Amino acid sequence: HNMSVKAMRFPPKSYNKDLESAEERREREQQDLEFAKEM
Amino acid sequence: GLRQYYLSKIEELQLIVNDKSQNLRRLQAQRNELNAKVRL
Amino acid sequence: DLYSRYKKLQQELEFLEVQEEYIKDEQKNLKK
Amino acid sequence: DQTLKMIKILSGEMAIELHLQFLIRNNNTDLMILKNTKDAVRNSVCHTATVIANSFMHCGTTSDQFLRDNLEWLARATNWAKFTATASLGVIHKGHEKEALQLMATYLPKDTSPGSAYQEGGGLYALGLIHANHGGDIIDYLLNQLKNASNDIVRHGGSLGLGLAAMGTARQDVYDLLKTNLYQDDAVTGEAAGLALGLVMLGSKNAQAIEDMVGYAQETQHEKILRGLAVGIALVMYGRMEEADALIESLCRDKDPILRRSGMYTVAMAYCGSGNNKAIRRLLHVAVSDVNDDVRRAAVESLGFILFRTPEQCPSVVSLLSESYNPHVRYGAAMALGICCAGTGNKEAINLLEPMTNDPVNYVRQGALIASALIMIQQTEITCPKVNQFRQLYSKVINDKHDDVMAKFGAILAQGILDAGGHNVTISLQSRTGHTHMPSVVGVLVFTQFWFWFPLSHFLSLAYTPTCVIGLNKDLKMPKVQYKSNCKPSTFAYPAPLEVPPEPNFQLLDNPARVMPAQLKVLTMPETCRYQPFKPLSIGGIIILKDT
Amino acid sequence: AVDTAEQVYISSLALLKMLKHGRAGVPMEVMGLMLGEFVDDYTVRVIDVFAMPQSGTGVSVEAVDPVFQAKMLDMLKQTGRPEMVVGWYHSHPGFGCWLSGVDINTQQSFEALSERAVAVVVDPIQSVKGKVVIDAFRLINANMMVLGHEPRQTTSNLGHLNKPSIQALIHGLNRHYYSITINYRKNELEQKMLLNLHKKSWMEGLTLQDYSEHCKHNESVVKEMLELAKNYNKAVEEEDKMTPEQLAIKNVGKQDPKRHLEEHVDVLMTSNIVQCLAAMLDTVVFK
Ligand SMILES: [Zn+2]
Repeated sequence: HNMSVKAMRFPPKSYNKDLESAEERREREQQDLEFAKEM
Repeated sequence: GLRQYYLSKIEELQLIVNDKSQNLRRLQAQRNELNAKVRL
Repeated sequence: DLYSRYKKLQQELEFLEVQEEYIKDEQKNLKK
Repeated sequence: DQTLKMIKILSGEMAIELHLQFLIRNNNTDLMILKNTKDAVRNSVCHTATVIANSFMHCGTTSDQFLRDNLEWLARATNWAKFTATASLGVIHKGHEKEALQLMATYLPKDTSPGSAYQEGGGLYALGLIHANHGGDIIDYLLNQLKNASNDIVRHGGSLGLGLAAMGTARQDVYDLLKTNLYQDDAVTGEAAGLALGLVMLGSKNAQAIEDMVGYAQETQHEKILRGLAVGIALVMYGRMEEADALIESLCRDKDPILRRSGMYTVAMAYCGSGNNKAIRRLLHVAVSDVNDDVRRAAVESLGFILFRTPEQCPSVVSLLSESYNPHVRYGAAMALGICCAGTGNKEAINLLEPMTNDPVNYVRQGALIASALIMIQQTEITCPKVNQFRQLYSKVINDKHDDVMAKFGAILAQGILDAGGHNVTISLQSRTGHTHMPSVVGVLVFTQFWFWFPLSHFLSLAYTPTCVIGLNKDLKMPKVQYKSNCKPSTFAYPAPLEVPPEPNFQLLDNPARVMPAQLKVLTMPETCRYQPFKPLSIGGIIILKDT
Repeated sequence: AVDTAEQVYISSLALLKMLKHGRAGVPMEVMGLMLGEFVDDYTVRVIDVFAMPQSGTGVSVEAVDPVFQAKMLDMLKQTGRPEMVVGWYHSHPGFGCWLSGVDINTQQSFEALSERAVAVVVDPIQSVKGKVVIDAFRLINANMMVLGHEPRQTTSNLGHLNKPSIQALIHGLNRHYYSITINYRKNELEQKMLLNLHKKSWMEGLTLQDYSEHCKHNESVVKEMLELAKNYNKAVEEEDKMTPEQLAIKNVGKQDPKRHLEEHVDVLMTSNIVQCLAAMLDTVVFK
């Protein structure tokens, strides 16, 4: 089992960008949220 | 004996560089996937 | 030069040694 | 002569008023930039942002038209913006004895006496700014007014200015009135005495003064008194490599996170540029372990201060830590690049700083702009193409209404950083000899702490350094040298503002002539001039140029 | 003036008082008093909190009984040490944190006595472990709002660090009051005496855990683990098939043998090894 765990460390690659949500959709969420608090 | 002596260390240190570098490249991606899980 | 070719190359063995200990620390710290 | 020799080489005023001569003869700035930043009229930080920005881009040039353009918008904000206003004048008049009292003749505390005691209070601050490392009448004139004054509304300026001028001297009497400034048990004198208390004792390791400081910083209830001393006990020890380790371990052991943070500053200052193992294990180890975010931010911002000797290694390890879970480690990571590779236009470091502004946290978006400013000063489009890629970016984030004031504060700060001194001053934590420039080191470490005091990072004029050769034949006489260069003249590129409403490589250069440190090797010696250098020309600054 | 860098130090006990009294009377906006130790223009400290009994049926912040805060103020005065009334609180049950129109009036009665009274909001229901939602506020001047003058003169990078909730932005938030950053005063002495005193098993692992039914329960997992292993002889056989994201969207109605299997393997493992070793220490220790 443990060698099938140590030998399972060769596929992990190309995990580059972990985008949280967005930037522009966060800005429009701030705009529409500011409008909803403005109402 | 500077040829047979001093050049006999560059041939050896590089072997540690090659596989410990590989272990580092394994282990930092190892952390990477988990870090993406944390932020996500 | 050849004299710097060994000292400046074990310099990155000292620089190389710390990092596996570092990811060793973050390995548990991201779990907890 | 040889009797006058110690005056010529130990006062060194023929670099002070001669680089001041280089600043009054060399000034390449803009009004249109501050007209573009004029648009944000509001009672936010923006007033202090602009009036610290023109002081950042007018260091030692004595140009009073960007301040003398108005008095209403300048004097609009109050109670600390006037403290910052009377603060900002000394960097503009830096390195000049005469125009210190006579222009501040309005700003004596007993001539006008207005309702603003900070406008008349923070003057001695600016006198300390002009005469930093110039101990004279500034000591006693900024000492006897400190014997008898009001509370910590002038005592900030006289205390910080007095320790600033008496920085690293151990005159022991400024230490005496810094003891009676220390034991006031006052949260507002904690900033006044905590920093200068280390400044006069720089590198001194007076362990009884250590005992007074860490003995006093254990029982007070306030935190600014716990914070000025936190940098002061870091500042008493400087480059010792082993001699602090009991104190480093002692501050790190205590439950106080501010004191552990101070231990991180102290191990940062005891290993300046030193790639040591004992520092890099536990200094980086804590950055894993500890639970306060402040000690983590200083814990990662120690790395460039201990590793600015080789800037090739910090982008290899701090890129690994720009993706931390917390924006504190993500923030001090970016400032760790910003203190590491700021002397060069490191393409790898700009490559790492590129997605840093994309983060949804405002202050790490800010520190991306600070490090993005420090990476590329006096670098015009040929060292790296991202300069004009970012000139549109700071304007892009400053001309928005819907951005954060804290986010754009790194941009309005980054303008005065980026266009500092008319592209005539620069940062250098490093001499050509291999020795560091310790007032630039203390100036950039103190420049980190704009967090808990905004004009605390006004202490940056000790980091602004020239890149200019100066020819000379006697004690005084200017020669008339006209040498040239050889390599690509597009390296001699200028800011050149656009102002919207066949290739010569022979750059003829006078004695007040700026030159890039990359351009120190591409020049040509004067071979046919009457003046010919006895020295092999390798460094800038001031050199002999023998009349042949 | 203030510098939006107030940094309220509080306690370790007062938060426990806030959650207990705010929790036991949950649907009503309960309240009480905050007897702290006042310090400078910058910081303020509150070490102790005593609640107030209600007025009647009805969710409100209500009024105060200065008889009750008088004698209650003099109660610990004769026994412990005097302190100063530094603030007060109420309890939104399931709301978040803001100032209501009812809250701002009784706030306005309390800032008139001392200008550095503190309006404290707790919400002990939207808290799980690393959550307390103790966003304490205090009024800002509507006079200066009519002046259009932007208040509070930021001199430190300590205020705009936390990001405000959209519900407080719907409410007063930045038109009537202001936010305050806090922390927690800890020592060594309490941390150990809670850490060593919370969940300590006494002599439990030195038992045998139902010696007839340990192996019987071990059967009682394996018996259905057989047919779950038949499901593991079922679910492998649709590989080399339609695009295993389809094998992700499709397994949302029926259980997989994989995760369910490695569950039971761990359960039988830790079930058996602990009873195995704990069975064997007693043979040596007991004769
Ligand atoms: Zn309420």
